[PDB]
Amino acid sequence: SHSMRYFYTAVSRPGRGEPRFIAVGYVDDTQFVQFDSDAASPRGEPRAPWVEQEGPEYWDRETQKYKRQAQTDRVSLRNLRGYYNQSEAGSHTLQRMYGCDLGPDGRLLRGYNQFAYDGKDYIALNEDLRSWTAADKAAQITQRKWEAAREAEQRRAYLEGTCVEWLRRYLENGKKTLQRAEHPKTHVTHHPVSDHEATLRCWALGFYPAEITLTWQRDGEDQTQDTELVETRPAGDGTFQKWAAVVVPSGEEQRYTCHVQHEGLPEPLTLRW
Amino acid sequence: GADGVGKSA
Amino acid sequence: IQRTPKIQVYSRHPAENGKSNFLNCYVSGFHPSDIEVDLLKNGERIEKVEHSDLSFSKDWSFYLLYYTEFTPTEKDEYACRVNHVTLSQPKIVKWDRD
Repeated sequence: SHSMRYFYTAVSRPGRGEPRFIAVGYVDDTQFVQFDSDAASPRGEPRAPWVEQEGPEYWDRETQKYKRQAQTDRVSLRNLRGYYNQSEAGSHTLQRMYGCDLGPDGRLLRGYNQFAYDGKDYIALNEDLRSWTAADKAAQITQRKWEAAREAEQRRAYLEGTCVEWLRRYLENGKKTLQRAEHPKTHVTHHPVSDHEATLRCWALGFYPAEITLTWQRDGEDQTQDTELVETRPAGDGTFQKWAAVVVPSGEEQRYTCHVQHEGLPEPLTLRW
Repeated sequence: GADGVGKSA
Repeated sequence: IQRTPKIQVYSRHPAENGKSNFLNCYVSGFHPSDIEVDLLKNGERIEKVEHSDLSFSKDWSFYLLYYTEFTPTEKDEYACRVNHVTLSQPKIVKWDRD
């Protein structure tokens, strides 16, 4: 299963010019496009080789869409500040995430189109792609505005038609990076806490996609209460890293096992110091 | 390919 | 409203002395998005550092990768210095190869 997801960020900055609009687009965990309204000559920019060889008409159209979206978000930020009776001096953020999930059959599983204001849910398109859920009164104003405009019909058209077509085209053109799984290379490290304790750290390096599970077991039972788990992090090369760590008594290291689960692994993976 | 633009909030 | 960054400083590959690598500062789970990140070498700010494009997670919190070409040595210390509206003074996270 695969997804194409766009992430838009608009940020006001009173007294310091017009709001800045930023967009990034992803297929699964791989970014392919960026736009920044504050750049010298703002244009849609490739971030992946499988869209770099799209023609000039493609890139000109993306660029024009982002430019229009930035303008639209400027008006949205102003309207929202009014709905909430917020003061002129504050900086505010409007975020939009939209896209399409493809099921294992290659068919549309879920389209989504949802918004946040100041980091908090504002309005979202329901899974039926026909109706809206507003999170507060202010958002009810947008809901009636969009219901009157038949906005949802336009978003549905994109989500069921155009969104899937793009994603299927990218999956094919970028199959060498998009349709692959790099399994994690795994190792345990050992760090004396003292003379009586030591940290055991289980590492997963260089995997793709980002989804993974690391778990620490002792003689069989999971070590939920005592596991320190960092968030999965980008290596910088298109792969990801994660670690899981436990503090164990000195001399009892051998009783602990680290369990790694990932799409790319050929078999169950067990590690032990 | 991004969505085309609709109405302001 | 207002979430503190989580900060990890690490290399792209396991650090071996004298071979080229990349030093990373990943900042995640923060809001609002205005944030200052520097990479440091022996306390001094590194100049040509690059960063990823602002994106956010399912929970709307932002994340950014800052990174630079470097060659670790035995003698050099590295770190990441972050300021954000949720921090009362800049936070410095040392690079520890593990």
